[PDB]
Amino acid sequence: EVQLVESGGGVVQPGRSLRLSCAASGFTFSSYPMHWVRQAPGKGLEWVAVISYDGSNKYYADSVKGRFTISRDNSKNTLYLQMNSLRAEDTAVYYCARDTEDCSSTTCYVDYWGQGTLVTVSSASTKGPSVFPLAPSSKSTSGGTAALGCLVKDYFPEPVTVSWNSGALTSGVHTFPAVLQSSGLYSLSSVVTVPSSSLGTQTYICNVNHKPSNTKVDKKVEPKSC
Amino acid sequence: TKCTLKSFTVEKGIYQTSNFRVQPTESIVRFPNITNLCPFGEVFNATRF
Ligand SMILES: *[C@@H]1O[C@H](CO)[C@@H](O[C@@H]2O[C@H](CO)[C@@H](O)[C@H](O)[C@H]2NC(C)=O)[C@H](O)[C@H]1NC(C)=O
Repeated sequence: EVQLVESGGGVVQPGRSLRLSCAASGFTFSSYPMHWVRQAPGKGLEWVAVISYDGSNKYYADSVKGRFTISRDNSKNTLYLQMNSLRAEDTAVYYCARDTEDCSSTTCYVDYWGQGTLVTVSSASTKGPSVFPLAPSSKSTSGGTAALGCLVKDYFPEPVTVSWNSGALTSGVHTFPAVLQSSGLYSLSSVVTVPSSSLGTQTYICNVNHKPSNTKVDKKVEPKSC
Repeated sequence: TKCTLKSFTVEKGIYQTSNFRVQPTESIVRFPNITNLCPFGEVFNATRF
């Protein structure tokens, strides 16, 4: 019954050094080893480091040498990770985790995961998405169900929100993972199903809230002259 | 000879005083050309003893 709240995070530029601090609650902090476990988008789990129950011994990962240091402020129930000189590959959710002192040595398998931040590695501006329609107005001739949608091109970081007519359409709501532009710019298309005989019955509005910059821009999706 | 016989005068004869030995002019070492260091890291410094 453990809750972990992680401070720090956000977009970071490569070559900068900062730190996270994870406050723990629901147990005795100064008698449990801590772990950092990377959860990379589309990769999975990657162990990072471990700090002893008293913080006596510190172990770091292989490809992390020269990058990170990890300390542990037992007073306010926090684990500190000072990361330095980040690279563009280091974007992930880095879950802090509490061990169980069960194995014969002072390290063992882990049980409790805390919801880490999303330190975002990029050397570029945070660009807000521009909302674009998707209604061919001549190619939706599928009769019963034709997919028409919305474009969310140029959004960074990835937190994003798509609702169709304020959520009026719920079946076939395809929200897709980012379709990354070759210049590393995020984009995705989110679509819904329409009977082409009822194209203009309900005016479609694609509402996106871009959490990083709070880009709150909406755009119509209507059968055009095209 | 005087120091061997402990006298300042010696009498006609042959006396054996010391030992002759040729001396080493050089020091050589021959070891195998093994090159890899030894895995002491994963014996002394390991988690599970
Ligand atoms: C594992 O054990 C070895 C001893 O076999 C230790 O060697 C350390 O190497 C680093 C780098 O030079 C230095 O901290 C010291 O030379 C050694 N540490 C000491 C004396 O505390 C070391 O504990 C471990 N080896 C490595 C590479 O971490």
